[PDB]
Amino acid sequence: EDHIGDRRRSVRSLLEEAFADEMEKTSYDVEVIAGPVHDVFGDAIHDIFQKMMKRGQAVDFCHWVSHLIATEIDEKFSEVAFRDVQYNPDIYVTDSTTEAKKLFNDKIWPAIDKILQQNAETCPILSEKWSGIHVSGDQLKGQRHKQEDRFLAYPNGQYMDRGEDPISVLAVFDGHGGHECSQYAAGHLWETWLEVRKSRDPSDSLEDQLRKSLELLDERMTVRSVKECWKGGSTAVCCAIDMDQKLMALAWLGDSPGYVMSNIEFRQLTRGHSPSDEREARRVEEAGGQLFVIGGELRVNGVLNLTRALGDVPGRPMISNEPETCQVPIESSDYLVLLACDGISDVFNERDLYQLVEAFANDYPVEDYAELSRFICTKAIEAGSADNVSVVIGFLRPPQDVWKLMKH
Ligand SMILES: [Mg+2]
Ligand SMILES: [Mg+2]
Repeated sequence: EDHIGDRRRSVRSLLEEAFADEMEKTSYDVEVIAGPVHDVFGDAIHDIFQKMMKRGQAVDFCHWVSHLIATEIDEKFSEVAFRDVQYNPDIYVTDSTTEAKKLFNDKIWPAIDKILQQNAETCPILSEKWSGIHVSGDQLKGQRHKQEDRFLAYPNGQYMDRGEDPISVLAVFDGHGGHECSQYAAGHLWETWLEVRKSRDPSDSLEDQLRKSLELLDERMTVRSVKECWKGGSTAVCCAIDMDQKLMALAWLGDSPGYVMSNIEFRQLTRGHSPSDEREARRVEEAGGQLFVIGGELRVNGVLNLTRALGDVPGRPMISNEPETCQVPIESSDYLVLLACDGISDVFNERDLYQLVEAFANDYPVEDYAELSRFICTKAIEAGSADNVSVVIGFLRPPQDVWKLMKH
């Protein structure tokens, strides 16, 4: 109503588009290793999310609907309530999770099918209204064999667990040596974030809460990484935005950057954990590592061009898992936050990014704002980036304000 783009649309409208092929089959009368129990639900949500993004929906709807679908499957089809299992550091059960994972795959359409059979008059889910800041998120594989980046863009808790928490959380995770760590981070950050929010002391700043959620995420990831012998790791850059308090926190491990765009420029908020940074080099040396130039750049023990990461258990202590953080007041002249992987910053500097937003806002109408992140990814590949590329954007001021700002 007073909304723009897909935020104008009803749940039914969005589902019927996403599952148009399945509805058509119905109309034609067609009958259309093992992880731990404590990870099943979040694992399922991430798998559903990836499938929903392939069906062409906006990232925020994909987050919301993935939790809905997983919840519906868990309630209607699963013997075990995986959504109610709490992580316990001394418990790790793998009993029948293989069957469970298959269930969360097979029952996606059945879950949605049953919802679409109902009427909004007696089905509350169909009346959902969309809250929170506007976001944009997407990625491209680029000149790579696998997509090892993951990302999150939650306007607030409505899109995580369909609850009431008002804080937005955005993230990008750039995996190396596999996608297991970045996939895990994407599957479970919402869980550790909401756990921290629920248990927070009054003395915990937003910055502390965000840091704690990443510490807890790495703790859970570490257990599974060791049990399954994962070899790789992931960067993280995460942002929590509290619009009421006019505060934004960032936490990062590695070289995926975060920026704020004001009326005049993009400004980088993160400080890359690369061996060329004298501070990081000292941390590596103190941890017993060495820095060698192998190929064209400085690498820790000749392998990693990063000094901090999620996962990388085999690389500890030379590679640190300690997040760096900051907290920044949000001023009235701050327009958007943008998080990306290094695939973007390899080719674009701050001025390039500003000019890309400027170009998009002059070439496309505001109703297409959700496509801005994909635009930047596509432009990065055109500019010769040779990596996976991912971008998430949070609109601190509404898309209308950004378009007004940029209009020639
Ligand atoms: Mg990578
Ligand atoms: Mg990368």
